[PDB]
Amino acid sequence: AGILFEDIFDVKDIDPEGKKFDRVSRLHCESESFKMDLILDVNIQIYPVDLGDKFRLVIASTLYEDGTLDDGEYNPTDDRPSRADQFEYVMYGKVYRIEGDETSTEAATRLSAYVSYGGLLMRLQGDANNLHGFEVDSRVYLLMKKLA
Amino acid sequence: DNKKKIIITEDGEFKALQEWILETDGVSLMRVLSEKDVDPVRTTSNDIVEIFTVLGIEAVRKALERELYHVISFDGSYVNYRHLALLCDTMTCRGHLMAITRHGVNRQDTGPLMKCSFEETVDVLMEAAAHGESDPMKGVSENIMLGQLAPAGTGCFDLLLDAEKCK
Amino acid sequence: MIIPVRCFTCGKIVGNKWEAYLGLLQAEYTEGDALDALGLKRYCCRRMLLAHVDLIEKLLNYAPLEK
Amino acid sequence: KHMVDDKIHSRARGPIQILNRQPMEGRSRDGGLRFGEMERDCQIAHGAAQFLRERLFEASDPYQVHVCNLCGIMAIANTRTHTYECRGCRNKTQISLVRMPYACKLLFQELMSMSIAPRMMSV
Amino acid sequence: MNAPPAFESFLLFEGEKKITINKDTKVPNACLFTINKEDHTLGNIIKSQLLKDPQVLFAGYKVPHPLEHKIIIRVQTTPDYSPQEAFTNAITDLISELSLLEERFRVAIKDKQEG
Amino acid sequence: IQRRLIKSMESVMVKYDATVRNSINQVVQLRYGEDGLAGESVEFQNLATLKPSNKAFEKKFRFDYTNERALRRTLQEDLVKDVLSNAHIQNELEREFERMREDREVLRVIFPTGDSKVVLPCNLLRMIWNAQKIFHINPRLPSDLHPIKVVEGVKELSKKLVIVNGDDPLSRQAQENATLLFNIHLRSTLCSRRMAEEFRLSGEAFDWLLGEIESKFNQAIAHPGEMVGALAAQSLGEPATQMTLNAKNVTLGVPRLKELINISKKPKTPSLTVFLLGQSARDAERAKDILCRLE
Amino acid sequence: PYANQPTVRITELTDENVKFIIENTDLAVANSIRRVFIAEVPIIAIDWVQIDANSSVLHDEFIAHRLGLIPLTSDDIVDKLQYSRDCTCEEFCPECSVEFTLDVRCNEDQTRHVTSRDLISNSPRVIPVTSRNEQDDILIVKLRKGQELRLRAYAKKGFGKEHAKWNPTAGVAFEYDPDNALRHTVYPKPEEWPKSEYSELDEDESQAPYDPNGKPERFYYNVESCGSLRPETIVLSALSGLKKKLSDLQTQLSHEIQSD
Amino acid sequence: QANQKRITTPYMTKYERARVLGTRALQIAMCAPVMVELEGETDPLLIAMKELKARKIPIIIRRYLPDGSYEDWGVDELIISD
Amino acid sequence: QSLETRAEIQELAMVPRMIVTPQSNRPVMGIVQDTLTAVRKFTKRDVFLERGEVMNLLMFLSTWDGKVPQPAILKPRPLWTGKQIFSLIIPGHINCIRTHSTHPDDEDSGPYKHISPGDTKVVVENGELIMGILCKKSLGTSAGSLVHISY
Amino acid sequence: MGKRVDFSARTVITPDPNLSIDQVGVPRSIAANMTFAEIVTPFNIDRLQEL
Ligand SMILES: [Zn+2]
Ligand SMILES: [Zn+2]
Ligand SMILES: [Zn+2]
Repeated sequence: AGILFEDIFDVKDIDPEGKKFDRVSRLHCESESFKMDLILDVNIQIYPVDLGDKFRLVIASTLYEDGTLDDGEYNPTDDRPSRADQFEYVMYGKVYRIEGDETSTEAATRLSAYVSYGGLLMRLQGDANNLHGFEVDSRVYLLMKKLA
Repeated sequence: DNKKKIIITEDGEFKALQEWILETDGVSLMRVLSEKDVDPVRTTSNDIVEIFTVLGIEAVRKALERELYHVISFDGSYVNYRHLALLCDTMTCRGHLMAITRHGVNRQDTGPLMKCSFEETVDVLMEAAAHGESDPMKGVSENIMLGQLAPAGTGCFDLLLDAEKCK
Repeated sequence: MIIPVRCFTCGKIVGNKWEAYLGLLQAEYTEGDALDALGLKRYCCRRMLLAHVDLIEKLLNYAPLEK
Repeated sequence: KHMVDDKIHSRARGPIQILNRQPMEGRSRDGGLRFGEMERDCQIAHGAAQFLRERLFEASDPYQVHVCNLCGIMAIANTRTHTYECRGCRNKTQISLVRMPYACKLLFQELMSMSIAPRMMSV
Repeated sequence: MNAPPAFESFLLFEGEKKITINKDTKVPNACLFTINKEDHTLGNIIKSQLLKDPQVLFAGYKVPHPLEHKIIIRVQTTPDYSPQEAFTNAITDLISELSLLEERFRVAIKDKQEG
Repeated sequence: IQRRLIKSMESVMVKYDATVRNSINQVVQLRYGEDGLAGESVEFQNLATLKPSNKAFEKKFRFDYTNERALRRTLQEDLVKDVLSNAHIQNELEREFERMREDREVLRVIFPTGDSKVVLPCNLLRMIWNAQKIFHINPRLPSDLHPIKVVEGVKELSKKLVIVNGDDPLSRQAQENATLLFNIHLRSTLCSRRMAEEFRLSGEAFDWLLGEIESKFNQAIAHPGEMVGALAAQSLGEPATQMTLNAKNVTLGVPRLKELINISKKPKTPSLTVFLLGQSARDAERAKDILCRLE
Repeated sequence: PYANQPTVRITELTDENVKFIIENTDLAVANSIRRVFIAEVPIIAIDWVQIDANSSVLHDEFIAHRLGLIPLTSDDIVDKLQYSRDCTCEEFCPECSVEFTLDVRCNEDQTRHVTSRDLISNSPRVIPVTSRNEQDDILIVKLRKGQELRLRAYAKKGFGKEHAKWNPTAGVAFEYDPDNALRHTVYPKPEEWPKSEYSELDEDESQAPYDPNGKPERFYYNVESCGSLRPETIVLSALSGLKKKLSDLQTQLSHEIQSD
Repeated sequence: QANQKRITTPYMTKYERARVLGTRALQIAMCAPVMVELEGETDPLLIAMKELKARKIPIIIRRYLPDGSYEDWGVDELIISD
Repeated sequence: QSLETRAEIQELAMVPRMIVTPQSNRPVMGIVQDTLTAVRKFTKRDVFLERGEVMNLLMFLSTWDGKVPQPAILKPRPLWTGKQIFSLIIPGHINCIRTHSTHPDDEDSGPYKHISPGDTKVVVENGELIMGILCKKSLGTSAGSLVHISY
Repeated sequence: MGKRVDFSARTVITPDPNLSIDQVGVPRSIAANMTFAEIVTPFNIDRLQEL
């Protein structure tokens, strides 16, 4: 499939530290199916998000419905079936950090994957079982859709 | 912390002890050092001449490096240490405090032409004439005056044609 | 020394407005109302008429070189 | 008043001063720009010895003198008849050609005016 | 002293080509059009018209130096298309747009003067 | 002041025997900057073994070859078995830690104030980061780098970084001194433990890192023919043009710089900094007693 | 992949300016039209002066520069005249130039205003705008008794790229998105800014709600004429000139493509 | 001095590179034979840099030591960094 | 006036060879007034460039491989970020950590150390500006800046 | 130690964002006044004859 992670999140706070940027807003959200915290930077100018909203987030390694790698190059004249068709807000970034609660001897029970979508930062932290698809310096997509 | 007493605790950490220090308006380093309850190891002065007279040439070398560093860095600036070290070695390599003046620079065996370039052109050349001094043309000033390639940078070596490799 | 022909900024002609401007000023117009009467609505052309110093009138106080 | 057209200036082998055969001073004199002591120090720091020699010897006042290999004093050369002789040493065979700045020749002559003997010894 | 004549911005020098096409080797199906004695007036419209072509992948222009009087327009198209063909179609479309705009402005002026 | 400095240092130059000498051929420095390195290539770094405590130093730099499961997390299976079974390797690592502890004491006497900021040729942390990204090092997986390979490679690297050339004992000691601080930084940065649980480099990454360190160090060496004297005069006179002309009042800026470079027998504000020995250093009454005995 | 279908709506047409709106066109097309109004709409202007006598207090270049900036009616003649580059004649001819003569002498005691009315042309169609059959005449120079100005000018065809004297506009107001809906501007305090004359907002509303899917359309123009051309002639000549620039570019493009 | 043991650096200094390139460029400009192949190069500096990259400059650098001796290094024997 | 002096200047005194000064082992030239105010504004988190703007800017990259990068935002509308274009400007695969001048001092202690609320804490990895607002501290003449690490 | 030199020029400096850091924008009059003595070879015989 090419999907590293999928869950439904609920916006629990927007800009706790205050609005830092005008067109960008930080959402602190939590899901229900996996109990994962999410910090996400979104361009609220084009995709406004209100407190208490509920959305489906899908971290993917590729947009093509069939398992097929991406070249990281912009190809607007691409007629393949892309899973971005099923979502409203889509970003493209790279994983730049994976933290955990590991010790010198024990493995990590909880992980924390950090992604940067051209400067818009995301932190998806929760159980390490749900974050095996994430590897540092790896390109991913956001694929986020609002639901009622 | 630059004037506090930095010790190493028994655990191995650096600890800055907050202790009394005295700052005088004159200098008698010779006497103050030899006083009871005065530290004869860290007590110093900013008068480099007294440091030279009391502690010697390497002590004044180090102290002069410290004072020049203090002058340079007080405005937050930073200069690579090799430049201060080279300046301080120039002033102390001959066993005495060589001022950067005619009284220190034109009193070393640098050659009359290098000296006339700096200061006291006529006095220097006249002294060299009276004493028959010979300039070996080792410095850059002497070669520059004679229009010759200074032994500096691209002039510090010679090039030869390689007859066996032109084939 | 003399009223410019065009406004330096837009290029509107102001050369034909200096005499009318002075005539309006002696007609007890304020400088703003005078500039409004001449149709100078952009503050660049108002700058041109309002800041002009007619030095040519002083240069014409000297007799020419030839009679 | 400071318009660029009254400041722009360039030189390439123009007139030279009479005393020291170096470029004149000023735009009005079609003079050359001064490569001063600080420029010399900068190029010494750069290590550019040939550029330094070009600026301070070859682009300013190249000159040649003939020196007696014995007394090191500037000899009398006659290149048309090829007769070189030092009146001091009374020799006419051990003379050498030396390429020096004209200002340095002028300096050495002004020192000889002061009874100083700057002897350019080529050995 | 150093002022170029004002016509040098508009007039071609003898033996100087109005437009030169050079293949861009970095990516396939890309070209550089170096147009002499033009400026942002044509560059901007040609670029923006080329951006309306879905077969154009890249369309940009630059005036490399304001004191110089040329523009460079880089055009990359899809493999089935050509940057020269894209540039030609962009100019054709701009010409047709301007012809239509001129006719409609004539009609609007006629209406305004008449009633 | 600038002209005076220049005329005083103008002919000091790095010679082809790597000594810094003046026109008279007298020796001003046996190696430029005491390390024979040019000032363009060096950069700010941190000595990692200077400030930490003995416990922290032990915990961060002593390779722990007893914890089987920790090694299992850091190293691959064959490396874990070789490290746990072999005693030659364990003695090699033990002597590595002893050598780092000796280096720690040497740094402690070099920097009596706990300032780990140092200026050294090669930015080893940046090179390690470069190796991590060039070879796509996964910090979460066990590494295939043998700690004995780290020890041996660092030792060979140290042998290849030569500022003073010669097999004679005097050249050996001068070589030891020229690269002492850098070799301490290198042994404390390329430590086997740090390379196992902090950087987690692979064998390929470590070999590339060793080569990169060697090449950049050889590039940082001063070039014979550098007019370091004119360069130093300029480096000290250029900042003088910005610093100002105008508890206690102390002369600073260009006036103090002048007083220093042209040896003044009558400084403007001559002063001492008297430091106290015993309880006088702590209490104020005895400090006042010494003050009265001085003033 | 094809052209726009722009529409036009002229909201004011006088002898002094034309105020119109172009809709359904790209911002680049609108700004190139705006630029051509200023820089590539040819007109006639004095570009050659021969001073036979000037006893006035302004030197010769002052008078020449001042004559160059007098607008000359260029409406139907500018299309017919050729550039002196293209004319196959000598320095001048009636096919590429228009001759003016000026000959004034202050004999009387009051100051004589040498104005644009004194510029006498050989061509009746190309005359100073103020001299056309109110607004006074442009003042060339004031003369004192005994001062005299006699010169002979030639006017040429050119556009504003070469010199601002060939610029036919006295201001080109250009605007789009009067309510900041595209947010191409970002007002720190939108309430502090006055409303555009083309705004359609109630006074409580400072700027329009942001339009994420919006593009610049509906460009508003106010082309004021210096006098040489009628404002609508400026706009029509601008469109024709831009179209001929593109046509020449396409011709040269075809030669370059076929030569490869 | 024993050529079997040369104490100077095995690297070409920046000043050695500068002067060798300038010297060889002047030699090429004065119609000296070129040691490398040439595609279309006509600038002597470019030809000299190509010869240095190819390690085919027929020049020997005589590095003088402070004691007065010297060491002769072929341009091909030195390590070219830049 | 000679090939030898020309080679001397070209190999010793050329400006790129002069970027780092031996005086203080740091760059001597950096990014300056308009380019520095603008790069600060450009690398803010809420700078989004459209396709035509991005192509306009890529026309002015000399060291561009001709590949348009995948925009940071694909939907509802393709938008590139200023960091995404500066990543194309940044050369090689250099790695650099800096901090914007407005970086709060108590942020590196608490949470959000690696996800900065203020977009401070510059991080360049593999020659991509992963995060942070560039300023004097990142592009000026100080030690360890991007221009220094690039050199 | 310092002297006047030939093949030098001086004028006011001006910004130019479109030059690289290692470039200097020179007027055509300074460049027409200043000259570089280029040696003739079969490599440059034609170009130098053109000049
Ligand atoms: Zn105006
Ligand atoms: Zn003799
Ligand atoms: Zn004609």
